[PDB]
Amino acid sequence: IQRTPKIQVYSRHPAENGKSNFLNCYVSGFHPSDIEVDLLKNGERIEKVEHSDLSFSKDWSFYLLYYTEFTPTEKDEYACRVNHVTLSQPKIVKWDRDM
Amino acid sequence: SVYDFFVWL
Amino acid sequence: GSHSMRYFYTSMSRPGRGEPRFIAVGYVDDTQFVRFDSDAASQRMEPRAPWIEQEGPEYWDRNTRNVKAQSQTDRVDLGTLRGYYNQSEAGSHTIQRMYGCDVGPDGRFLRGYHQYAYDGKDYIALKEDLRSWTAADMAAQTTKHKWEAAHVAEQWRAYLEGTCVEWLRRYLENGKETLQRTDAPKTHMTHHAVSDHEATLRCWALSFYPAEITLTWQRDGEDQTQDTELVETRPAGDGTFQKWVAVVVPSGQEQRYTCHVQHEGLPKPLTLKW
Repeated sequence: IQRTPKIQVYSRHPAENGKSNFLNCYVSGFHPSDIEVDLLKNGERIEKVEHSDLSFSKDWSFYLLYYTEFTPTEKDEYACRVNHVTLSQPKIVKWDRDM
Repeated sequence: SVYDFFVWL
Repeated sequence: GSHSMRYFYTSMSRPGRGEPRFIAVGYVDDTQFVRFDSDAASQRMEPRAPWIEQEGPEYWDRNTRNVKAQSQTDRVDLGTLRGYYNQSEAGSHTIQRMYGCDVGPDGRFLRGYHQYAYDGKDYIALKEDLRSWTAADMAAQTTKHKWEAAHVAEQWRAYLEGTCVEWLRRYLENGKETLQRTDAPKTHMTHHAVSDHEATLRCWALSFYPAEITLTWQRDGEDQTQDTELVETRPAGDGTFQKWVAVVVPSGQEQRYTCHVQHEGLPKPLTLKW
């Protein structure tokens, strides 16, 4: 079987401009485990993104947290790009500090 | 601590 | 209260690109505490929570050797499964194994678990009595008869009722300042203008542990579900969790709405008003 990833993009702490934070992209519910996840800043790949160790849920589907420290501003746009075998094209989810 | 015996399918 | 320990093993074949990748992670409740990655340079089981760091070299050698051996026997099992399902050697496949134990507040054995999956589908599992197996198809039924004849269930039961429980108690005691603590959620509300006629109230729960939580809306005391959105609980990345629930309301009626937060870390549930 194949399962498409759920995606949430969010900050570790509530955003405040100029204040140091972490940008998170949480992908879950996917199978198989091969997945491409990039964090974008103003439309360009962010260099050094770490991730949690691969684990899985009760239904055997996988989950991973990708993250990087960042300093959010009024105008800088962030997003998470995810591609997976279940996807015809990469899914891009914008970061919204409200969510 | 993980299990430590040998069993194959 | 009650507690669990779980290990999750994953092997992923990659024909033409070397040996399969093996990963192991271990959890106590909602806290990850070890990891092994066959692709990593260390080739060691590694600490992922501070309270496990106090274990000596014997612990780390043994755990490393054991999961290393698993990565190796997994490669044999992958070959066996490929034969069972008449699959070519060109495709990539996955095996997953989950096992562990639950104890109650008194630290005594409650139940044990051991389940196995191939390509995301159930293959074989130990029944809850830890004395027999359930197989998902005839390939797995072949494994079942083999493991029955070899009394494999007895080996698992000895581990799950003995070793697994004994280590879980030790971890709970050593990591008690965190594992046996609750972090109550830090809650707040935001308000967002949807249109001129409507607005969104969003009720937040942040920095909480364990992950279990319930967020609901009421309107003049009546439970509300229509026009609500509840996101899946997500990791903050620091060991704690986050969640929010939102509701769309007619502008001017914000005051009718209350957000209710239930969590183990709260002596009584919270009620938030805008």
